[PDB]
Amino acid sequence: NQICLQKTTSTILKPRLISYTLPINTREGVCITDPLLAVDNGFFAYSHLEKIGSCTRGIAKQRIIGVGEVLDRGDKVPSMFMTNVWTPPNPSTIHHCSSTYHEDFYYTLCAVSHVGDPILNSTSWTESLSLIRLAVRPKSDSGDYNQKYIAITKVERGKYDKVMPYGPSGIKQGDTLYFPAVGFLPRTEFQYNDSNCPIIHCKYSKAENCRLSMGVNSKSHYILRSGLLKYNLSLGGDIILQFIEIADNRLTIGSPSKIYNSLGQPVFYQASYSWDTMIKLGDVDTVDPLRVQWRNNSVISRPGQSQCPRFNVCPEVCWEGTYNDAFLIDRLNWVSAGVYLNSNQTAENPVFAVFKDNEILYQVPLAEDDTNAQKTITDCFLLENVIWCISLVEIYDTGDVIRPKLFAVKIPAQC
Amino acid sequence: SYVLTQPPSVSVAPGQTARISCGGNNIGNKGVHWYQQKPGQAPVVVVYDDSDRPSGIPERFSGSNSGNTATLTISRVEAGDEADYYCQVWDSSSDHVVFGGGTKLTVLGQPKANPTVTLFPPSSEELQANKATLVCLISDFYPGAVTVAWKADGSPVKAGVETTKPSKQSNNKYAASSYLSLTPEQWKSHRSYSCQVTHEGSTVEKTVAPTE
Amino acid sequence: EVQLLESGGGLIQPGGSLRLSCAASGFTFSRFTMSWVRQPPGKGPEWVSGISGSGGHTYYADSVKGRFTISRDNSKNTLYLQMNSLKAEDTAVYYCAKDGFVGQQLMRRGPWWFDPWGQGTLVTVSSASTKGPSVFPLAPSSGGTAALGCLVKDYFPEPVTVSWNSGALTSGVHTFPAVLQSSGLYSLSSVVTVPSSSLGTQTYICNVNHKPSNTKVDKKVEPKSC
Ligand SMILES: *[C@@H]1O[C@H](CO)[C@@H](O)[C@H](O)[C@H]1NC(C)=O
Ligand SMILES: *[C@@H]1O[C@H](CO)[C@@H](O)[C@H](O)[C@H]1NC(C)=O
Ligand SMILES: *[C@@H]1O[C@H](CO)[C@@H](O)[C@H](O)[C@H]1NC(C)=O
Ligand SMILES: *[C@@H]1O[C@H](CO)[C@@H](O)[C@H](O)[C@H]1NC(C)=O
Ligand SMILES: [Cl-]
Ligand SMILES: [Zn+2]
Repeated sequence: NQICLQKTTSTILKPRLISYTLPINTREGVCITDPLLAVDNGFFAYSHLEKIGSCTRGIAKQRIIGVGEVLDRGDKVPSMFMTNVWTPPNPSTIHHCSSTYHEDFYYTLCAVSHVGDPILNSTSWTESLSLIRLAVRPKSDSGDYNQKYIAITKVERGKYDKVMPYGPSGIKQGDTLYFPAVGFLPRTEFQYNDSNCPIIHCKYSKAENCRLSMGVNSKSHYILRSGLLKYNLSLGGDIILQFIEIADNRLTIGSPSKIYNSLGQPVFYQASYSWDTMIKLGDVDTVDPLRVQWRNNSVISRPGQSQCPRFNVCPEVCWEGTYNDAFLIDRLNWVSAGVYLNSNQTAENPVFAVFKDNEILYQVPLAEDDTNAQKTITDCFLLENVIWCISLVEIYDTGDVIRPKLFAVKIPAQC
Repeated sequence: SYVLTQPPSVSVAPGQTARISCGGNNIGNKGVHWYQQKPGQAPVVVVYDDSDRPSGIPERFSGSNSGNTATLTISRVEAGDEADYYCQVWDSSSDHVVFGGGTKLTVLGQPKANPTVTLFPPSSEELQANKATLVCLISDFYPGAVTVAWKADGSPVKAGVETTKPSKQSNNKYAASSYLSLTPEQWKSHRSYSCQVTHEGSTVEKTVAPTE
Repeated sequence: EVQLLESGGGLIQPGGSLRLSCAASGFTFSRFTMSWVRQPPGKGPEWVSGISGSGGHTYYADSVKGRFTISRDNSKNTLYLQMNSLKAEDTAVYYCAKDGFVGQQLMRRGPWWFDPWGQGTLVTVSSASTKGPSVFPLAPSSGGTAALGCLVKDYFPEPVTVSWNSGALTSGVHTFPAVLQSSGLYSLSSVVTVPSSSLGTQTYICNVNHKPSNTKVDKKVEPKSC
């Protein structure tokens, strides 16, 4: 665990394209969307949605959930080699999948909906959850070992009407799985004190802005609160799903999140989907109840719109932003690696960066200044004894399929 | 700072289908919007986010964006569609809203009509006030666009020229005027002055001489 | 329906200051980003400045930064533009413009577009003071017709009015729209096409009236003697 700890404008990062080993075929009017990436213990999980036509309004063609091994492909660069792919029969009904690795399998928790994205149709969505277990090293003659699908029926939600997985990847603790999740709570039941919304140095802010922006709109029936979905494998019997709400310290609207293992401890990231646009990440103080020691990070934010653009800090009623997580690679110096979008109000210009709380040590663009890019997911790991990070980046091809790309970036030990 | 480039003029006949261009470097990396501006009115959005159509806008107005050029094609074009069309994007390298120069869409409800040109030299009263103004009057041309070039003898002059925008006359044809402002010494220093009006590829020329 | 009503335009010398207002109705004013878009005469529109619904963020074009201020009173549903140290190139029609997007999206392909626009308010930055015209004759000497006229030169502001023989002559009269010169003064000509037969038997006088300066000039247009 040696990395360069000195800032430099030199380009010491050499990103490698590693999408060659994944089944992301390119065609005329095929769009690949809703991606997922997880990397754990030399294995990985991946998913996307193949659409025909519009990337946002198009018809669903195929959803894939696949796992496999991350291996040195032959030139000391890691790459993802799929071993086990599952395909659901109705690809338009599967939403918000989240993968967690545990003892030889990847557990992907998905939402089932026939009304579209539950976030954008909260009241019409009838809560329906399921789980698909994929073995990272398949066996012949094994029955349900390679693939197992289970519908979830025992759900403990607490005070929330509905719960749902909400993020790319989760973490295991012993034999209990934890998934990034969100609880739908009606506004009427939401306990929040206006005096707590920090407008002190915000001349144009109003006390009500925090409470209003906990839903996708001010008059939304529900507010969204992020949290965890808990599944204890040692219990057995009929599976029980348990929602754990996140603590109210630095509370923002429920947004896609990630809880992950780094150097032996759980770390959390939450997408900034409203007015608090500085990156939200940090070590988990307690898993249950869920409390995060958010970093006071002053250098990384996310693109928004005109009401809460990049670097906005003062409370407004806005539902804007992108998911751009970061991965802690050094807890002693609290250094992280991730891709951010270098644009104030549009999703473009992706830049892979290694940074502390108040300083970007080094970084490198992943495309041209103008290239469109939305979601990015970064997971880091050891390959032999070398530190690598793998970054999934949604990228738009001006010429052509608009699809995710995969980059491997080696983190230098020296400067 | 980002630059949007549009063709200055586009012509069709009534009910013909027209195509207007908005060019920018890698303009597929940006969301393009289109506005229509009829004379004497404020602009009106007809396309937003490359291809989306605002409610209240006829379906014949369609937008698309690819590579280095966005296109606003209008089918079943009509005399009401004669307006200026502007494309517009957001430049995230400058945090600026950028407009194109505009495209005059002309649909011709009239056969081509060449302008009548009359050239007036400076009068003696104005000359006695130590001033000199050449008056070139352009009338009865359709469609309503001309280009005026002045010449001192056979040599071009481009300073001291002011030309008006065309205005529609009461007979639905157009009129314009151009003024060449000269000092008395540069009026007398040449043998002849000419105003050349070019309308639809053809040029009409009128000449005046300082020596009466 | 959504209405945007601009006011405050007028005439001002370079280096002066004007304040524009825009009255908004038909929508919740504080939830939308508002902008000023200007159009110089004979050119396309140019984005000047914008402001978020709360006013927490203000945005300016480089050509305008440091001189103009965008602000907004949400209790009055009013958008403002304080233009200071005005230059001649600021002369234009200034529009109120409302962000046209409504809905819930996390990101927008085009985060700034306008629907609708106001009808605009005109701003003229000019050094021109009120001046009466100098009226010069355009002597006649094309078929069987002659062209004679009057040159109404270096006047400000518009309009002027031209008649021939105290309104007795209306046929064949063509009064051309004025040109705006470097100086900021206007010039126009009016020409009558007459039979050359009538040059020796009918008199032609143009009547030029410029009410702003209370100027009335009558000019007899006679054939020159070469
Ligand atoms: C949202 O749910 C409603 C059910 O009342 C229905 O219109 C449809 O399933 C959904 N609409 C959209 C636009 O997704
Ligand atoms: C999971 O269940 C077992 C009982 O089989 C219990 O001993 C253990 O503490 C539980 N773990 C969690 C995290 O709840
Ligand atoms: C961030 O700052 C707050 C307020 O000073 C503090 O309570 C919190 O512990 C800080 N977080 C870290 C990780 O230092
Ligand atoms: C983005 O916003 C910051 C302030 O939040 C500003 O300093 C920067 O210039 C903006 N970027 C662009 C390209 O205008
Ligand atoms: Cl509204
Ligand atoms: Zn000369």
